[PDB]
Amino acid sequence: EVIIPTIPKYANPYKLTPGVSQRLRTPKALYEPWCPSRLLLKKRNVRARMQFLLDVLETEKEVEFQKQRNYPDFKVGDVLDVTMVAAENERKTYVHRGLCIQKRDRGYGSSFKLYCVFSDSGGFIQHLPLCMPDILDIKIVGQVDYKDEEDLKELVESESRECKFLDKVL
Amino acid sequence: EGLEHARKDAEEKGLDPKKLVVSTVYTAKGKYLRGFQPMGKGFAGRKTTRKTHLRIVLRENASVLPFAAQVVSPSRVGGASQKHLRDISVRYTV
Amino acid sequence: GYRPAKPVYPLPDSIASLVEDKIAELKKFGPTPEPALEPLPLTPDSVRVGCITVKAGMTHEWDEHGVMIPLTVLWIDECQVVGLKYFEKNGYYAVQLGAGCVKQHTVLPQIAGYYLKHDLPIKREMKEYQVSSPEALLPVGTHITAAHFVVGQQVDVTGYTTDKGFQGVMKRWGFKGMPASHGVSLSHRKPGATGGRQDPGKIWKEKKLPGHMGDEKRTQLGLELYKVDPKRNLLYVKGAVPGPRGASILVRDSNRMDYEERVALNLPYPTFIGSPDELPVLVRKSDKDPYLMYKKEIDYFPIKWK
Amino acid sequence: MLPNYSFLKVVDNSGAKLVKIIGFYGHPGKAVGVGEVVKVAIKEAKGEKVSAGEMKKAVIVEQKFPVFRPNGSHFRHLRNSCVLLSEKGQPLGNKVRALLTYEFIKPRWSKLRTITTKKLF
Amino acid sequence: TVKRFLRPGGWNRLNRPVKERLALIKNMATQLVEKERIRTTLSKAKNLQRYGDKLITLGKAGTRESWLKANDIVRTDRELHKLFTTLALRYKDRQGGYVRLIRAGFRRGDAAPVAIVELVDREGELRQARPAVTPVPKFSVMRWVKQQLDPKFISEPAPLLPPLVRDYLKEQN
RNA sequence: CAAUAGUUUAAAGAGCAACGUUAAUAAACCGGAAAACUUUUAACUGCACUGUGCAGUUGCAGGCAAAGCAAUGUUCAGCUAAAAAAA
Ligand SMILES: [K+]
Ligand SMILES: [K+]
Ligand SMILES: [K+]
Ligand SMILES: [Mg+2]
Ligand SMILES: [Mg+2]
Ligand SMILES: [Mg+2]
Ligand SMILES: [Mg+2]
Ligand SMILES: [Mg+2]
Ligand SMILES: [Mg+2]
Repeated sequence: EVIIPTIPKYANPYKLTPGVSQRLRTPKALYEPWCPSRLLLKKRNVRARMQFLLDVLETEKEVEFQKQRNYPDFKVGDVLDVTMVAAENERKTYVHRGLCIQKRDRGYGSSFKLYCVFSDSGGFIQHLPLCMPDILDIKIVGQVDYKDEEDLKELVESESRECKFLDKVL
Repeated sequence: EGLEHARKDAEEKGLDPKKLVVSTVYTAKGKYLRGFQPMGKGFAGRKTTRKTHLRIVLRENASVLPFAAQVVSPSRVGGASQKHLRDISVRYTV
Repeated sequence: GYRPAKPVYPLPDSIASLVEDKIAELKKFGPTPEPALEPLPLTPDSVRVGCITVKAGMTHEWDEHGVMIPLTVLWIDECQVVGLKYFEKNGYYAVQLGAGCVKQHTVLPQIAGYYLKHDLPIKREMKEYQVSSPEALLPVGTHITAAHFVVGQQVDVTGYTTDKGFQGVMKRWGFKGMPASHGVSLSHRKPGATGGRQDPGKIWKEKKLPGHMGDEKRTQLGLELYKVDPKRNLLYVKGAVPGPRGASILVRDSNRMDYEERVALNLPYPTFIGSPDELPVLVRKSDKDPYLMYKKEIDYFPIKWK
Repeated sequence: MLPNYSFLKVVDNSGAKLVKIIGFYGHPGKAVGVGEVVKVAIKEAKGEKVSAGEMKKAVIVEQKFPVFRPNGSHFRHLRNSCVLLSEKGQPLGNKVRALLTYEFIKPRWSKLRTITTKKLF
Repeated sequence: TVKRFLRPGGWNRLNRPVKERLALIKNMATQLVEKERIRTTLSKAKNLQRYGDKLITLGKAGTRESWLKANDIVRTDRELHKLFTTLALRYKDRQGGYVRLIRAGFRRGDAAPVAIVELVDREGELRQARPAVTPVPKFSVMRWVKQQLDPKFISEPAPLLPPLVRDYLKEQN
């Protein structure tokens, strides 16, 4: 006439860290953000756990991307050669050469800007997500010196000595 | 101040302070200090300081309201505070 | 609020006994039904139950065609059936679902009493879904998980929006305002006229004016379910969802879908029976070309040549 | 994103140098971008094919405002330019000094895709 | 806890412009070091508590860079000398929480709330603060957990000169 | 509000915004009163609280760390300190 409820088991015996995906230098967490509130040793706010859940998902996608691609650690002021696929033109491959004028390090949303000048048409700027699958390879080919952001902006407005390659290859 | 003064009056008359109830309270007009303050474009206004009288009457076993307030102790400061002796080793167990 | 209570009178001794006998007879109920969990056929007019979820935030991903897709993440912590309604006692059939978890000493005794009586955890939110027939009722305690949905279907989301505070007409209703120069005097952001003259002589109800903005119930229809993660009770939905982080969101099969579409999806009915732990992560497949306009003329072009 | 009554530079060899937008076609909204056809008035021309004061049709080829692609990227130019067109839909010149973008891969712009010097695709 | 605002740094505005705001907070921070106990309004006390904690952190650093930052905050040479010498050694093992705040009701004239701000380890302290390093029972779950997660847990105060420095000096001499 | 553009130096992967993103062409959508039903010893402040509390005592947007900086880790601060002995 007595019904005993079921007690859940522990996943990792005598291990105090669940082993969630995090960056190498970050101290390890002690819980899984997707665990139900009822089964937690510490009852932390749902709102704070949801922020941590998104961070875990972002790191999982970044790990998969790094296994697929290996790009160099370029900086602002370097000349780059970028291989891209044009989905509009039946997914054809082209190689672009230009100067890197802005770089944002924001995890999976990282991006950079490429600048180039043509013989007659003038300047041309592109904004490229770094983790976009359309990009196939990136290489460093040179460097252009500048003093500060103001000097770099003046160079961009006054198109000059940025005509590395006149046209796109392939 | 009025409440304390009235209770002292009741004790002199031989009433029990533990059964006193505030049965009547009202105000009365005093003598006013008149004044004037200038305004724009040559107009003028009033500047009055008011005064009032206060009367309190305390009676025994009069009809009273049931309101009662909860009381708590203030912050413990000094040798009477022992929050530093808490043992925090228990919260690491299941 | 409510109106003042109406007066009551004792019944005459020649009628009191009769009234009590009849009232008691009407208030006598039979045994509670015992639902059974078993797959059922889907009919042209048959509605399923929804679920209660928590909004987590937004992210993005690239699909098989290389297109960037904005996503909103919804988490299902614990959703269970906590009560039933049936015709004999209430006049209609419905299923009550609860979600969340709270501590006993943080809620009123009235709320905690219902859950303790049936050996269920005290849940933070409760919502009712109406069913079509008694056979659609689910046994109390059944779990509603992420497996309840089929990847690639359309869903509806409801919730309370973000609070904005006291806002003016320009931000609240999009009024144009008045010029910044040319003699304007202290009326740059004001609503202007609010009526006429002696006729009609009043201001109409629901005339748009300043006030509080941002905490109201809204529903978005026809969102696409992109990815499903049954093991971790996660749903990825394309588009925007009302409310800030942590808001409670109700998810339902969209009413924009026809019966044929529901048959093709083969939606679980009354719900998924099994263990969702041993299920993989699935992503919907779109048999469409987002770059077709570059090979064929399908775009909008108003000019006809010659 | 060019509002009405904007000035454009001509990048063809028909003789026109400066034009002003004076109308739109269809329902494009409050602004127009690359790939749309507008009605323009010639303000400065040095040639016999066209003269100042005439009204012609033109197509937007370059703009300074971001142009977004489905993959999340975008690009920008440093000028706003156009190419004059005839009533039959053909260019009034035979040489275009501009960088052609993906908008003109469509079948209806075959003639432009032939006379243009540099192409991004 | 101290509320966080939307301005740069999340500080209070103290009903002042930024220039006057920084001049006021620097002066009060100097007086807190000199006297170790001050009574003021609630808003100035909340801002001073968070600012005071970050000033002690600079003193504990004991570096040329840290001293330069502090030299622009403290107004008196005597107060700056005390910060790096006396207070630096006092809070070697305490990890944060060097200042406490206790509310003390309302004033008389304008009925503004008030509070008392004080340092948390000294003679004359309002209360007795918990030890900087928490002792760990020898047969507790807490001891086992710390071993598995942080093998470098500190259980007792450490000497001014660690054994490695002492050994080096002995070998040298 | 993931990304893109603008905006704040006690700064920033903050917040708010559109020039940005998603959805709608319906017996759909939204508001207040209320029958009935259910629960209760018939309920009733508060986290600096003139943003939000979907946070009430291993609770927390404070402090502190090698950390993505309203997240992870944490021995300190404040509100609110705990235990029969033995078998
Ligand atoms: K009306
Ligand atoms: K959303
Ligand atoms: K600091
Ligand atoms: Mg005068
Ligand atoms: Mg205006
Ligand atoms: Mg005037
Ligand atoms: Mg004005
Ligand atoms: Mg926001
Ligand atoms: Mg902090």
